[PDB]
Amino acid sequence: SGRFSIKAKNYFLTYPKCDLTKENALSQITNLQTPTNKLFIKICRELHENGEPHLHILIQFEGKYNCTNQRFFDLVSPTRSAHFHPNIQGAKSSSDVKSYIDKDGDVLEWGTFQIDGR
Repeated sequence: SGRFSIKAKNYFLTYPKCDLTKENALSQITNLQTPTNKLFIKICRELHENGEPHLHILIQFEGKYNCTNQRFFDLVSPTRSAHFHPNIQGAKSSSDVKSYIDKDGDVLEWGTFQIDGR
C-alpha cells in the first residue's frame, strides 16, 4: 500500500557478504549525488561470524535526506559485472554517530563532520 520512504540526517548502509572495498564504496558514495549535501563520510569494514565479509557505511548530510529509493545507494563491482543492493537505515540518533565515529580501526575517513547545536 505504502512505499519505502526514509527521511533522516543520518544514513547507514549495510552490505552483506559484500566484497566491495571502502575505496570503491567511498568513490561511489562520494560520487553519489544527493538532494541535500554530503558532509562527513565514515566507511568501516566488518566481517560477520558467518565468514561473510560485511561493509559498514555512515554518512551525514547537512540536511535531512529522503532515501525513498534503494537505487541511489546501488553499488556495483567495478571489477565484476555484479550489482549489490545495500540496506539503507535511518539513524534515529544524532550524536550517537559521534560515539561510533570514535570507534575507529582500519576505516576510511572522508569529509568533516559537524554537530549542529549542542
